[PDB]
Amino acid sequence: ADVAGTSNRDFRGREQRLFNSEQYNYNNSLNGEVSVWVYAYYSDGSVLVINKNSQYKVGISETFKALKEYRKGQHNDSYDEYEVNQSIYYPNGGDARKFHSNAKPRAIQIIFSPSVNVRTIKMAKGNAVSVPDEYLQRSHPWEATGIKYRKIKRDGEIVGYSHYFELPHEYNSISLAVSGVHKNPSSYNVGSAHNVMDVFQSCDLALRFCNRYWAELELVNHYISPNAYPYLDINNHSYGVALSNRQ
Amino acid sequence: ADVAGTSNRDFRGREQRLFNSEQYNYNNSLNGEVSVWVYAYYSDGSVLVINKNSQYKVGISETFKALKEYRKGQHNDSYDEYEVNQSIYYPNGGDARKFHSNAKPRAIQIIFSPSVNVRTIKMAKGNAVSVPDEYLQRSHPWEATGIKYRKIKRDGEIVGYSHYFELPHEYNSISLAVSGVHKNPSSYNVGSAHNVMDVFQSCDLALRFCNRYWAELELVNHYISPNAYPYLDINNHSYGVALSNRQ
Amino acid sequence: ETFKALKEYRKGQHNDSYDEYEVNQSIYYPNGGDARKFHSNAKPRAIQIIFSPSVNVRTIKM
Amino acid sequence: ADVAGTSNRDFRGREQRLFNSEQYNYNNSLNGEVSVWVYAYYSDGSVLVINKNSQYKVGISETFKALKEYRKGQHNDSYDEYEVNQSIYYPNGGDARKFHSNAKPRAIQIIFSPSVNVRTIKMAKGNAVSVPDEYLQRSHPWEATGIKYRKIKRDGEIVGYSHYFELPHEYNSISLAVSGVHKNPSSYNVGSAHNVMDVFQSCDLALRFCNRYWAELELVNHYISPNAYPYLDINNHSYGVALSNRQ
Ligand SMILES: Nc1nc2c(ncn2[C@@H]2O[C@H](COP(=O)(O)OP(=O)(O)OP(=O)(O)O)[C@@H](O)[C@H]2O)c(=O)[nH]1
Ligand SMILES: Nc1nc2c(ncn2[C@@H]2O[C@H](COP(=O)(O)OP(=O)(O)OP(=O)(O)O)[C@@H](O)[C@H]2O)c(=O)[nH]1
Ligand SMILES: Nc1nc2c(ncn2[C@@H]2O[C@H](COP(=O)(O)OP(=O)(O)OP(=O)(O)O)[C@@H](O)[C@H]2O)c(=O)[nH]1
Ligand SMILES: Nc1ncnc2c1ncn2[C@@H]1O[C@H](COP(=O)(O)OP(=O)(O)OP(=O)(O)O)[C@@H](O)[C@H]1O
Ligand SMILES: Nc1ncnc2c1ncn2[C@@H]1O[C@H](COP(=O)(O)OP(=O)(O)OP(=O)(O)O)[C@@H](O)[C@H]1O
Ligand SMILES: Nc1ncnc2c1ncn2[C@@H]1O[C@H](COP(=O)(O)OP(=O)(O)OP(=O)(O)O)[C@@H](O)[C@H]1O
Ligand SMILES: Nc1ccn([C@@H]2O[C@H](COP(=O)(O)OP(=O)(O)OP(=O)(O)O)[C@@H](O)[C@H]2O)c(=O)n1
Ligand SMILES: Nc1ccn([C@@H]2O[C@H](COP(=O)(O)OP(=O)(O)OP(=O)(O)O)[C@@H](O)[C@H]2O)c(=O)n1
Ligand SMILES: Nc1ccn([C@@H]2O[C@H](COP(=O)(O)OP(=O)(O)OP(=O)(O)O)[C@@H](O)[C@H]2O)c(=O)n1
Ligand SMILES: Nc1ccn([C@@H]2O[C@H](COP(=O)(O)OP(=O)(O)OP(=O)(O)O)[C@@H](O)[C@H]2O)c(=O)n1
Ligand SMILES: [Cl-]
Ligand SMILES: [Cl-]
Ligand SMILES: [Cl-]
Ligand SMILES: [Mg+2]
Ligand SMILES: [Mg+2]
Ligand SMILES: [Mg+2]
Ligand SMILES: [Mg+2]
Repeated sequence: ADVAGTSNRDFRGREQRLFNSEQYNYNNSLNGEVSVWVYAYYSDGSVLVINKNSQYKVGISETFKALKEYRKGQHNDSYDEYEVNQSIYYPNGGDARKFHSNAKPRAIQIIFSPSVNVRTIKMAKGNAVSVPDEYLQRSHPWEATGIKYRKIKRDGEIVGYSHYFELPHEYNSISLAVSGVHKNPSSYNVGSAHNVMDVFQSCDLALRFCNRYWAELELVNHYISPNAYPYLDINNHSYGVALSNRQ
Repeated sequence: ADVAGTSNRDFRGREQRLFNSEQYNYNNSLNGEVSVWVYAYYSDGSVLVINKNSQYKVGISETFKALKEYRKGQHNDSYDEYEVNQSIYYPNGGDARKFHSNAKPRAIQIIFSPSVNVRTIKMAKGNAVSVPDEYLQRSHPWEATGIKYRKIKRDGEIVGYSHYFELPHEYNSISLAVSGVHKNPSSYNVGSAHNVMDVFQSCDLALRFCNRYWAELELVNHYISPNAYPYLDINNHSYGVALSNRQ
Repeated sequence: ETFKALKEYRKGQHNDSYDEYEVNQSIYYPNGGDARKFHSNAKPRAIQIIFSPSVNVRTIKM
Repeated sequence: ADVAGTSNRDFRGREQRLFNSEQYNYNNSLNGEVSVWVYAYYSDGSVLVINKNSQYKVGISETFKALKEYRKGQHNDSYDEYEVNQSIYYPNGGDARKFHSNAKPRAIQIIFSPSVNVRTIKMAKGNAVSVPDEYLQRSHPWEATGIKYRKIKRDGEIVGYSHYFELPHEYNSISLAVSGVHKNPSSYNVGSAHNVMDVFQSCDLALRFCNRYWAELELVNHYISPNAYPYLDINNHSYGVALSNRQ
């Protein structure tokens, strides 16, 4: 046989490159996943991730309360935190024993898979009582925020998209939903009558994951990296695996 | 009057047969329910059922964590079980005090009502971090598993469909979503423009039920049987009520 | 060892100690107890008996 | 065939009688069990049974403390009861908050199986510090109490032997060991050199049982009766199953 790495008959090499390219491109086919992640960062360094993975479209929607830090199996000031919520829902509405709940997110990062079409991204960033823009009557139910998404790149390939906003002020008390649609460069509408029931089934088949990791280090090591997910850390370092035409 | 059970003028008998046939056939009309049940069996003999009942289509989606046994009002090693989850999400990722959580399901049974079309059944059986097939990039978001569904029969009538798989190995750690579409032998597409908003409303109107029963006996006696639901027990015994052309 | 002594006991952790009294009553006589579980996960799933190579196997009794 | 219950060819009847006679006589063979039960009766009506079943010989030995009522999974005044014990071991030796512990047995019944030889029965009924007769130096380590054992009879057959003594006074604070030897009408000594190691093995093979039942009713119903054990209740009623030459 020919010697490795020296000729056009390195079939092991050709197959390796195809294996990777096939994965990149499968993800972008209409048969592929589109995935969204919401990372809620807490002052103690821990991070709640909520991930949803589905065909065609995908999204996450959380209440103010659901985005607050919850330490499984530990004390959470659960009564005081009911009282905190009452004062967040209406000023001077509760009887809490703290000015600022350290369970409130300090920041949110939203990441989409590279199979999303960024122009389809929509965000409903509501107030603490789940209203998008001050009052329902004048609320558009979303903002199209794709222009703000940065490309997470590795080796020159787009491995994901990130929108990050800090919530560092006392008044940054939010509810949050986000949504993106899978790339579809074709003129086959996946929600036209021929395939619409499959999109309805995709709503039932969407897989959800949620967990609080103790530190960004741990998220990078045990959540992002093992699963070949895209990420951007606090030091603006990009994580992910470039696959297209790559060995 | 004619004597009962002796002539074609037993109207009480005719009405009884129609009453039953009407129910079988109503369920199969597009006005009818389609229902799915996920049974998660635990080593202590208890069983979590999640049921969803809706028009047109129906499905259930649960995280790894949500399928774990939770004993309401009793101790659940809640801190250790956070640690268990960390080691299930990534090997050697947690600091638990047990090798195997007895809260992990030992088996799953998926049952559909007889109004499902088995060829529409789709399952997303993911890993513990809610990925269908090892990595998102190469994951088809579902498998069409209808061929594996057994018919639950009573008196010769199909009263439901069952797919059962055990999770007896240490590595059987799953997330799970399943979906089926209601029978529609017509060429009226329920999700075409004339009726699509009704299917969107059906997503909001789907009724959910979940509860942990202490034993299969108790599930059969107090969940399955009172509600005329189909079931298949560990001894391969079929439960349900035959209705078509029956008194 | 008794039935009870072979059951799992987690030193320094919770063991459903009251419910497990009730489990034992139903194991000693069917329908004899008032437990909140069908199967106690504290029951052994298997037993291995090992002897040293200095045993005479023909003397083994169980 | 001959008609049942009318002739000497009722083989079903002959076999039934042999089946029963074989059990009575097997128990009395040297291959058979000898069994002892100690019942400790508490003021709340509950009863601790300790049973031991072995070949050749059998016995039970318990400390003062081990004979005290212990309610599994409930509160037992465990600290105060340490203090009670200190005052029982030496007068005015402890700092308890009660004059009389209701955990002290009110009575003891000792029962042997009908395979015991009553003349071999020996009892060490010690004081609270496990001394048989006031001081070790002058203590015989047992008393041969067989003469006091009453026969528990059913249908004229000896189904067991009972010695019962109440402990109704404040000073009845005891330690207790009892022992009996299996019938051996032969001149083959089971502890002579030919079989002595088998008796040593019988010491390891003796099976023990202990449990606190809530009432004498419950002991009769769920302990004594299901297992064909002999008993004598507070109303002097005999329980057991006659087997010799019986259908
Ligand atoms: N400035 C301000 N914003 C409020 C207040 N209450 C709610 N908000 C919301 O805060 C959102 C903007 O959040 P931020 O960007 O963290 O506040 P900012 O004033 O821009 O401060 P910087 O981002 O740090 O420059 C707006 O969309 C408002 O709807 C308030 O009392 N003052
Ligand atoms: N065999 C194996 N399967 C794994 C492992 N990790 C995850 N799995 C998943 O296990 C799934 C199959 O589960 P099982 O059917 O219970 O395993 P099995 O090897 O077929 O064992 P049996 O079903 O009892 O014959 C596969 O789809 C794998 O994706 C692993 O380390 N070994
Ligand atoms: N009488 C008496 N017996 C004691 C005392 N201390 C220990 N004992 C033991 O109590 C045992 C006898 O118990 P009982 O039969 O309940 O006492 P009793 O005086 O015979 O009273 P009755 O049996 O009700 O007639 C004796 O063997 C003594 O060793 C004590 O202070 N007085
Ligand atoms: N919508 C898209 N989805 C996936 N890949 C894309 C998309 N658009 C361009 N690419 C490819 O991704 C790689 C990077 O292109 P891109 O335009 O992001 O890089 P750039 O010009 O260096 O940076 P930027 O546009 O962010 O300033 C190229 O191979 C490009 O063909
Ligand atoms: N998709 C269906 N939905 C409901 N009923 C059906 C369907 N297909 C067939 N039936 C009816 O159900 C009854 C049983 O038919 P079926 O083919 O399941 O039984 P079978 O041939 O004895 O068993 P099997 O096909 O499982 O080997 C018949 O009345 C049949 O007409
Ligand atoms: N040591 C023994 N073991 C077993 N059975 C015996 C023993 N001695 C006698 N028996 C038998 O038990 C039955 C009852 O005999 P037993 O002498 O106990 O009754 P009794 O004379 O009516 O009453 P008691 O001797 O208690 O005043 C008879 O069949 C007798 O042969
Ligand atoms: N504004 C507040 C806050 C707390 N408490 C009291 O604080 C007690 C315990 O604190 P809690 O808020 O419940 O937190 P933890 O018990 O410490 O932690 P967790 O409840 O999450 O286990 C509660 O009984 C509650 O009555 C109160 O009276 N008023
Ligand atoms: N790997 C572990 C597991 C448990 N614990 C400690 O175990 C204590 C109590 O056990 P827990 O896991 O919380 O279970 P339970 O309290 O018995 O039951 P539950 O919390 O569900 O009421 C907790 O305070 C926790 O700190 C720990 O330190 N490390
Ligand atoms: N069949 C049962 C089982 C439990 N309980 C109640 O459950 C409470 C606490 O559960 P327990 O069985 O005692 O287990 P744990 O306290 O969680 O753990 P452990 O007692 O071993 O520390 C007890 O007070 C008991 O009264 C009950 O009433 N009936
Ligand atoms: N003579 C005594 C008796 C009891 N106590 C105190 O009583 C408290 C609780 O009573 P306890 O004797 O321990 O019984 P319970 O806790 O009610 O039941 P248990 O310990 O068996 O669970 C203990 O902390 C112990 O310090 C004491 O100081 N002095
Ligand atoms: Cl495609
Ligand atoms: Cl219809
Ligand atoms: Cl013999
Ligand atoms: Mg706890
Ligand atoms: Mg609290
Ligand atoms: Mg307890
Ligand atoms: Mg105590």
